[PDB]
Amino acid sequence: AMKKIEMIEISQNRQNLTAFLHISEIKAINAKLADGVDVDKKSFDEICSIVLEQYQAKQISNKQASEIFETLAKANKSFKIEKFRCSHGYNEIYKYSPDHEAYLFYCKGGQGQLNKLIAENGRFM
Repeated sequence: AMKKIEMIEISQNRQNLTAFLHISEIKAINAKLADGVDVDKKSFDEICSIVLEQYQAKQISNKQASEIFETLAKANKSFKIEKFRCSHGYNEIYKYSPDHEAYLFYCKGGQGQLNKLIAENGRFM
């Protein structure tokens, strides 16, 4: 019983992996999918797309989609790098620097400034 917001977050915060699903997991997901769908030689983004579309139209159950997304979250542990981070106790916003592989102080502000920066520059690298 995972919410669709959590399914979408799993689909959005992880890198698009290929050949990341052991055949065990691909047949287990195929058993939990509609229309003969076969997840194999399919990317992480493609599988998440398939499952979310199959879930919006009530083709698969919430428990099934949630189990599939749990298997996907277990398989794909390659998270995207967030472009910004915010420390709410210090009211500071940091920006990831590829040239330092670290988060550097960027500006002052809280969640509102963070969301404005995300809308203007993107959430991920």
